[PDB]
Amino acid sequence: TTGERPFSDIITSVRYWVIHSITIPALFIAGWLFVSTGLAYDVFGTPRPDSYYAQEQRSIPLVTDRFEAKQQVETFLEQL
Amino acid sequence: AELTPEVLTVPLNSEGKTITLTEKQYLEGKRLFQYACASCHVGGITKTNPSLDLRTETLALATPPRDNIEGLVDYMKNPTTYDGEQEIAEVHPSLRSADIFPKMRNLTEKDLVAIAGHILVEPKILGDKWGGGKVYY
Amino acid sequence: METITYVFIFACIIALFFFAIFFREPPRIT
Amino acid sequence: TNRDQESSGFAWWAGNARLINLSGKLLGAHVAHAGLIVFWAGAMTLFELAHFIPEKPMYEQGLILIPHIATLGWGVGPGGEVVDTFPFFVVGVVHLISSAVLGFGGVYHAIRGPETLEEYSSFFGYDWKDKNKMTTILGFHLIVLGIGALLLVAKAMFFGGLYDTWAPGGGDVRVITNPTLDPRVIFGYLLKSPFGGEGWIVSVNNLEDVVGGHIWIGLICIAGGIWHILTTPFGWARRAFIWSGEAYLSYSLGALSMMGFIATCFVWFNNTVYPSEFYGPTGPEASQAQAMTFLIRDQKLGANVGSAQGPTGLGKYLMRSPTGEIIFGGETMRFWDFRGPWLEPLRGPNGLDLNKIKNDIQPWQERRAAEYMTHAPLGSLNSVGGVATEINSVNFVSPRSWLATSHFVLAFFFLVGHLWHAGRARAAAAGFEKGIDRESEPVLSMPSLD
Amino acid sequence: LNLWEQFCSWVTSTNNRLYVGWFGVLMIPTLLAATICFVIAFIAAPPVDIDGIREPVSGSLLYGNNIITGAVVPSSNAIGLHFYPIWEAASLDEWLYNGGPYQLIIFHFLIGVFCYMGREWELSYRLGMRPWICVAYSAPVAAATAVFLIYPIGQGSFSDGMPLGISGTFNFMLVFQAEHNILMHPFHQLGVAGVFGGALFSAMHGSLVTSSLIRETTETESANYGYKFGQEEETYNIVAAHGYFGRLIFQYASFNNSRALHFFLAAWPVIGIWFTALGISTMAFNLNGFNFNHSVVDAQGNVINTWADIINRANLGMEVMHERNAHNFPLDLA
Amino acid sequence: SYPIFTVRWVAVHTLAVPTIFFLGAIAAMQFIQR
Amino acid sequence: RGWFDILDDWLKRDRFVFVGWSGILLFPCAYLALGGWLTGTTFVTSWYTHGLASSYLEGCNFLTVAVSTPANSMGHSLLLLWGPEAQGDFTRWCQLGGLWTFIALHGAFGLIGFMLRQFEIARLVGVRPYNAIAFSAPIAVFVSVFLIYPLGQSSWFFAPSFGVAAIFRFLLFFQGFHNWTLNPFHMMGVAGVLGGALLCAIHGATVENTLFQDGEGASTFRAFNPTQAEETYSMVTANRFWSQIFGIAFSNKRWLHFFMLFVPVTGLWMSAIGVVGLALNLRSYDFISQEIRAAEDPEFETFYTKNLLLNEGIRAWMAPQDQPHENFVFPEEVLPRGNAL
Ligand code: CLA
Ligand code: CLA
Ligand code: CLA
Ligand code: CLA
Ligand code: CLA
Ligand code: CLA
Ligand SMILES: CC1=C(/C=C/C(C)=C/C=C/C(C)=C/C=C/C=C(C)/C=C/C=C(C)/C=C/C2=C(C)CCCC2(C)C)C(C)(C)CCC1
Ligand SMILES: CC1=C(/C=C/C(C)=C/C=C/C(C)=C/C=C/C=C(C)/C=C/C=C(C)/C=C/C2=C(C)CCCC2(C)C)C(C)(C)CCC1
Ligand SMILES: CC1=C(/C=C/C(C)=C/C=C/C(C)=C/C=C/C=C(C)/C=C/C=C(C)/C=C/C2=C(C)CCCC2(C)C)C(C)(C)CCC1
Ligand code: OEX
Ligand SMILES: [Cl-]
Ligand SMILES: [Cl-]
Ligand SMILES: [Fe+2]
Repeated sequence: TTGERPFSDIITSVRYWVIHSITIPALFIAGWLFVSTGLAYDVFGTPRPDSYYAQEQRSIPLVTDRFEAKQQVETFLEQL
Repeated sequence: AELTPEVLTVPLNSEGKTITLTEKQYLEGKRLFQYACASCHVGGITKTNPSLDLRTETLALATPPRDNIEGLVDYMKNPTTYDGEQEIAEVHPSLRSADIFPKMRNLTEKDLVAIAGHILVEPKILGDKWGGGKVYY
Repeated sequence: METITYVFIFACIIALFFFAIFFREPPRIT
Repeated sequence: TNRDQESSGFAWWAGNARLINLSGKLLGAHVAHAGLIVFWAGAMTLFELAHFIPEKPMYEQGLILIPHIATLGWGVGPGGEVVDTFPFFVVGVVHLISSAVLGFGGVYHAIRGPETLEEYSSFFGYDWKDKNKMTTILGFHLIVLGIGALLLVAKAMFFGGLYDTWAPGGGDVRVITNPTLDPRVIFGYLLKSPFGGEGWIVSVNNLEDVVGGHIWIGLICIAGGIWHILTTPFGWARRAFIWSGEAYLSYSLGALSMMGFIATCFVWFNNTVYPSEFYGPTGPEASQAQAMTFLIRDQKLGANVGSAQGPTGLGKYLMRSPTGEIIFGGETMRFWDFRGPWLEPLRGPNGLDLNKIKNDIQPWQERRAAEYMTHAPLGSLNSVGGVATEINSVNFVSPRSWLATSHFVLAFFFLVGHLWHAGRARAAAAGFEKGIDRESEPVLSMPSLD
Repeated sequence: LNLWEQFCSWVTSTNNRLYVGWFGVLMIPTLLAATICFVIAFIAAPPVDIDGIREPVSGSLLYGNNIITGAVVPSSNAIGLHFYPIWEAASLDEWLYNGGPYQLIIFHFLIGVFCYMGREWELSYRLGMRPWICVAYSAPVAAATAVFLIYPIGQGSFSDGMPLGISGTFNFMLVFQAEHNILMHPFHQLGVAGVFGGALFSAMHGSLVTSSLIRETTETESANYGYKFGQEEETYNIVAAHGYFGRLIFQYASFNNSRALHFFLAAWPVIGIWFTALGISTMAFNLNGFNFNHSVVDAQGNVINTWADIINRANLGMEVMHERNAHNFPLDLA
Repeated sequence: SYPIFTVRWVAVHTLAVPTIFFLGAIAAMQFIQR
Repeated sequence: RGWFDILDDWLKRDRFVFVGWSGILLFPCAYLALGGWLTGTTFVTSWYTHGLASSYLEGCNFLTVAVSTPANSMGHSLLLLWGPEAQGDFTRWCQLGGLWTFIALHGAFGLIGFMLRQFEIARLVGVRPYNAIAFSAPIAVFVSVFLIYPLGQSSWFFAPSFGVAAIFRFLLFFQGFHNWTLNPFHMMGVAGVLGGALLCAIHGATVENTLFQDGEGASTFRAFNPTQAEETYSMVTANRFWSQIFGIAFSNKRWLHFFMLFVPVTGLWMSAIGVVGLALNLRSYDFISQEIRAAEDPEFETFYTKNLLLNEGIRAWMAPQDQPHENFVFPEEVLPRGNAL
């Protein structure tokens, strides 16, 4: 009873669905492409399936230095 | 890390000849191993006889040598004890005992080669974990 | 000494149950 | 009509209670529901058959219905080998076709036919409070159930037999020619303790007793049905029960709950009417098979398994039960009541026989023990076979675990449902199921407690 | 009336200080037997060979336990599921060594609480109440039945029933996790939602009613004196409470119907406990928690561990250490 | 009649807009092979 | 008049989602804590901090994803995005575990904002602020477990990671290393949680089964009006029932509902005190008299000594992978194991 339009009115109106038949799929497809282009890996630094290890070393690239931790992940990543 | 032709290259016979398995063969071998073998040999151990495992070093010291494709394919046809002295088809699945181990009835020669390739490739991926048991889980 | 202590506390609780049930303040409608 | 809360008194989430006194629509609901059960039996069978690989064990393939058909002797031969899948196909198709008929009748009575039956037919109409009509319909259904029990008998004795895991020489389909008729045996099962080494009716261990039991149950049900068609409840029964639709529902809920817990134990322990060839080994069976497996292995290596003292002082392989019988050692000491066709050749009057163990273990026994040890009914909810610490590799949960867990869950909720409806039927017959009358609150007329 | 009817009238009387009833006729002797045996055993029983390997575990106070370590110890694994009453033993000394007290106690206790449940139905009927408090109590009963009866049956031994003691309870939980990964089972997760949520909703409901008590007292009086037992008027303003809670979240997330609210308070913890009891009762048949051990694999085939694999390492530590002298063969199959 | 951009409108979309983007991302992930 | 009072007007408008002055703190912090968790569990690894995959992107499911703690070498660094570790590099920040402190700290300030919301709304509506007071127990738990415990330990690494399986690991860690089940402060927590769930169930069931018949429907929910003066159920009948069933019963509805707050709130507060002790390894790990007896008498065995053997298994089998910064190599001959297993 706070003055906003009732949700049941909104989601049963054709105008709502005219808008959201476009905006909901566009968002879904944008999320899909964020993964399918591989962009998600590079934004967040998440290893691709071939990038957890190098071929010979089977040790975890664990960060062991607090203040040069950033540069240390850089070294671990150049080792791939 | 990647499943490369070098990883997929394994001894074919006891004379030093190698064979390079395809990625399809390797995946076929893993599937067939799970189908017919993993109930006892999950992870390269042997649940009903933990003294014998599927590590390459163990297979190499078996009689006849089992650390190559021909040796493993022969084992799946006519399995023996570790010293080669007894034939154990009556208690171990084999083509010779497909009547009493019915899952062996549809394994082709090509299937046995894939299973053998899986057994030889897997320790090249997993190291001591293959045949290691729960200590390595 | 420890066993006596544990059983003593337990016995006091059982006694407390008895008084709390049978010698409660009676509920009264007003 | 009455299909709203205002007219019926029941909200939509209790909407099926609107059917209590609408015999025509309620008949539709029941017939349609029977169609759902029959539909599932048919469709699930065809699905199982479509997924079925005849050279893997049934229990490696997530099958629960094909094992039921095979136990009746259809489609299988010696050792449980599948020789012909067409009976599985027939059972599946005929159930699926039949469910269309039941669904048709259910939909017809539910939305098209007469809503109440009493104005249309005094035979099919009924009042829940009419005790004689209630015992008459009960009696019809007792006769139907008794005929069903005799169909099992006819299968076992005249139409090919049943699968007998105990058949001499190895499990096989066998015609039962001498079913057990002696009531001392048949009803003796009913008086056995349900505890260990006894197991109540779950202990039935041969098909002659199974078949003879169904001969008795068949005749009992037909005779009881005739009795209830011709009689009306006695005075002591009239005074003891609540006579209402919801009360009768509550009685059946309690009964089905009891039956559900019984079936749970049946599939968990019994390997006669649930052959391990089709359902996998029981929990007790696989644990015994592990001890057997390593007894065989270590004895082949030279161990004297009778004199081998384990770390605790008990025999590592063999020890005594609390009454002296020779049994397998280790944790499986708890499972010494287990009996199975691969193990019994080693058992003599005093228990496991050391001379038979040393000299007479056959390769087929070693094979079976190895198979059952490695198909123990342990596995994860996502069907990773093995102990909880197992790595992914083997896709396996035993049919015995699926069937025991499902029916414990169902039996449990049906007991809750019994309590719900029994309590409600009592309150409704006494007139306070909707709450306390403010002007006639019973406790206000009682003396205070103190 | 005749003497039998006089007895029935006393048994079913609404005026006994404690209701007896027909369920109470079974409940009273069985709970008394279980209680008396438990107290005596907890204080004075000698050690019990729980795992059947002649390695007796001390549970009683007089044999070196405190309240936290003490227990009545489950009966011997050599007994399994066999029924072991006093008269099956050659002597009380044998009965005690093999864990006879545990069976006597749990069987009388379980009968007692099933009858306690029926008795809750029975009194509600004598008082003209609606009947379903006993359905709420069926949840704790199901949970007790799961750990004292169903789990032993599934595993083949009362030696795997939950011990009657504080540290023995923890032992049961740790071994259960090792053998079933119960933490990864959705029915135990529902149990946690049930009791966390039940505690949350108890605190929520308590605080909302307390927040809106109508002023009937001065500041030197407990507000509790503003309610008189049996008064007809409600003692708090539910419109005020709903006006608060509906603004805390949003209007339609808050109950304005006290009957709906109290049904929700009953149903949430009861259903959660039903499911967690069913968790124990179905892991009793070894349908275990989710197994994602080695589920994540890289391009070459190396396992990439997840938190599930770290859980697995903890489970392994418990698996290999528990009952350290009891296993002779490589698999723990029950 | 009714306003269309409200505090409620903002709160709804701060949650709903990323939720749909994330669901599209996670759907795509179901087709990734090692 | 006055911009402050004008702003106060707008903040306190009766709207679908109430805002308030507290909303300025609550909404950004709550949104960022939740958004950070969804972001991390969907896209972010734990490979560089833990050697673990932890996101849907890597193949985890809802039970195994987490936002994991930073590496032990980070100590108790705030790990600000602009701080000396990440130096403004968003990608490196995620790889270093910056989302863990992001979520923990925005979560902490969001909980503050939420309890301020409870105060603010109670004051506007005219009710006593017991709901806020009860919420002090969630706050005590959050602060003791996610902030004080790791602050007492070597680093944030040993705080709980934000995930379902990650939390299960935390439980088993506390068993094996702290013997936390033995701790009487945890035991009081358990009593308050299970006791609260009990009170929730029994009170809801009692009200629903002592209802007055206030309508004709067999479904009884419609026979209530929020504005009615009368109790909807009979306290007198409820009191007699429980008096005769259990021996005692509530007679005072105000005490009853206070007790429903008291029990779970007090239990959570007690569990928080025990966790503050565990921050310092100040455990209830042992009973000394038990250990002296068991050391001298190899036939003496209790469930207490049995559980310590389980703990020793947990530590030896879990530490090498659970504490990778220690570079533990335990040759298999040193691993504690019973027979066969
Ligand atoms: C033969 C079995 C049987 C029959 C004929 C009835 C019949 C009835 N019940 Mg009873 N009941 C039963 C068993 C049965 N019940 C059991 C086993 C329980 C324990 C749970 C109950 C608990 C119960 C309660 C608490 C109530 C009833 C009520 C009723 C009446 C209305 C029911 C209704 O409209 O539901 C409509 C159906 C629904 C609202 C859907 C329920 C969905 C369930 C809970 C979940 C199912 C999930 C599924 C199994 C798996 C997931 C599928 C999903 C992925 C799609 C009706 C007389 C009502 C009553 O008392 O009337 C007088 C009532 O309040 N029943
Ligand atoms: C097995 C499950 C089951 C069955 C057999 C029934 C059966 C029935 N319900 Mg119940 N109900 C159920 C579950 C079920 N219900 C559940 C889960 C809920 C909670 C959502 C309810 C809530 C409920 C309420 C609130 C009411 C009923 C009512 C009824 C009766 C009248 C229905 C009607 O008028 O339809 C009208 C609907 C239609 C005409 C649409 C089509 C319906 C048909 C049957 C679908 C058939 C599809 C099928 C694939 C066709 C096969 C054809 C082929 C064989 C040739 C009917 C006997 C009503 C009643 O009691 O009346 C007195 C009533 O008021 N039900
Ligand atoms: C007696 C019941 C029962 C049992 C024991 C089985 C057993 C099995 N099924 Mg079958 N099935 C059933 C009924 C049953 N099914 C029904 C009703 C359907 C139609 C949906 C099917 C359709 C089906 C298919 C399509 C397949 C199987 C498969 C399987 C196998 C693997 C099961 C699995 O992975 O589950 C996964 C576990 C779950 C999904 C968990 C379920 C949890 C339930 C929903 C909780 C229920 C609680 C309760 C009922 C609700 C109470 C509410 C309360 C508030 C009152 C296993 C042998 C598979 C197979 O191997 O075929 C060869 C397979 O592909 N089943
Ligand atoms: C068992 C459940 C059941 C019951 C009690 C009824 C009862 C009734 N039906 Mg319904 N009906 C059912 C199921 C049932 N039907 C099914 C499955 C279908 C789909 C075929 C129908 C389709 C249907 C229609 C179209 C009509 C009825 C009508 C009637 C009414 C008159 C019946 C009559 O005079 O037959 C006389 C008796 C006989 C002809 C002798 C019995 C012949 C049967 C088929 C022999 C089989 C017996 C054997 C035991 C069945 C085993 C089945 C099992 C394996 C599942 C009566 C109330 C009529 C009605 O409502 O009138 C207003 C009506 O028009 N029914
Ligand atoms: C669906 C099956 C079914 C149902 C629901 C009924 C229902 C009824 N029968 Mg009928 N009956 C049936 C099948 C059935 N009968 C069969 C198959 C036969 C042939 C054997 C009979 C022969 C029969 C006779 C001779 C009589 C009845 C009577 C009755 C009425 C009273 C029953 C009663 O008080 O039981 C409750 C049982 C008791 C009060 C006895 C004591 C039960 C003890 C205390 C507990 C037993 C539980 C125990 C744990 C069970 C498991 C272990 C056990 C197997 C060892 C009731 C209408 C009576 C009647 O009024 O007829 C008109 C009556 O005199 N029936
Ligand atoms: C009220 C909302 C709120 C609050 C309480 C926080 C709180 C926090 N944020 Mg978050 N954040 C917010 C909203 C909020 N944030 C929003 C809306 C965004 C999106 C833009 C972010 C994006 C964000 C990121 C990306 C990060 C944080 C981080 C942090 C943490 C470190 C912040 C810091 O050091 O600031 C320091 C700055 C202040 C405290 C401002 C104070 C201004 C002073 C009072 C004015 C001084 C004037 C002086 C008195 C005048 C004297 C005049 C005189 C001489 C005449 C802290 C927990 C960091 C973190 O969590 O790392 C783990 C981090 O990396 N926030
Ligand atoms: C009443 C009601 C209801 C219910 C209903 C029902 C339950 C119904 C049922 C129904 C049914 C129950 C149906 C069924 C049907 C069936 C069918 C329709 C079938 C057909 C079949 C076929 C066609 C087959 C084919 C084939 C063959 C022959 C061979 C092999 C292959 C195949 C499979 C292809 C509801 C809930 C909705 C609600 C409302 C009311
Ligand atoms: C088939 C078979 C068989 C047989 C079987 C039989 C022969 C059975 C019978 C059965 C029977 C013959 C059963 C019975 C039952 C009974 C019951 C179940 C009862 C119940 C009761 C009740 C429920 C009651 C209640 C009450 C009371 C208690 C008091 C109050 C009132 C009243 C009435 C309510 C054998 C095993 C050989 C083998 C396998 C197969
Ligand atoms: C961190 C960060 C940030 C932020 C971010 C955010 C704010 C985000 C958000 C995000 C979001 C906001 C997301 C969302 C998502 C969602 C999702 C992903 C969902 C899902 C769901 C589902 C899946 C469902 C399920 C279910 C349930 C739950 C129950 C019912 C049934 C079902 C099954 C349906 C910033 C930039 C400031 C800075 C840097 C850092
Ligand atoms: O006993 Mn008590 O715990 Ca059931 O698993 Mn087997 O058994 Mn013994 O090990 Mn693990
Ligand atoms: Cl242990
Ligand atoms: Cl063992
Ligand atoms: Fe209340």
